[PDB]
Amino acid sequence: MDPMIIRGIRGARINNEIFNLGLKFQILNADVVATKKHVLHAINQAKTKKPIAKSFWMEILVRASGQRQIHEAIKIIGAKDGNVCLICEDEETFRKIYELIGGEIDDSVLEINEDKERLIREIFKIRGFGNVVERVLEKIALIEL
RNA sequence: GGGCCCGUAGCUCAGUCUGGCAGAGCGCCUGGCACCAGGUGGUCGAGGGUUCAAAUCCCUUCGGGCCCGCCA
Repeated sequence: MDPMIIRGIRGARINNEIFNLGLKFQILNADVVATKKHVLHAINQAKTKKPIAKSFWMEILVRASGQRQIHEAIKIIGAKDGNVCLICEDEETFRKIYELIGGEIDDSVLEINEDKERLIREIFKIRGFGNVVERVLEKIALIEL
């Protein structure tokens, strides 16, 4: 319907309130997202693949974690008081939550550096050589296995 | 993370509950006139345990498939 809007924001203090407002959005840990392609592929899996979660936006989070467990996904790639990736379909929705966490918007916060690569490879159990994001998508694609 | 089913002849699978000679159909070989008769079939996924006796029960494990919970 609406085009997905994805923008990372640097230095955000997360308030658990935002999850009790019934707003169509998803917020991730920017420091563990391979790139904008990571989130896009997760949304693709959420849109198409067989549901694991009772919500589409929750389905994004679990697909981003590369595994079925819902609570593990919240820990693996859930937003943690800092660099985050806000995901919306309504501009007003994005504006609302940003007012509740703050932080200068910086899409580079979703770009990957060597320290982020070590973190992602350790987190996503990426044991081996090969382009990090390529095998991040590969791990997400086979959640249905 | 939790729960369930399959694995047995070359193939499809019964048999497992309730331990008691390893079975059917299918094909395969032979002979006879597609059909008839004779013949042919086993690392029971693996290991270990229990037992006089295990495909069968217990533990463990490999391979294939299915379901579920977690919903900041």
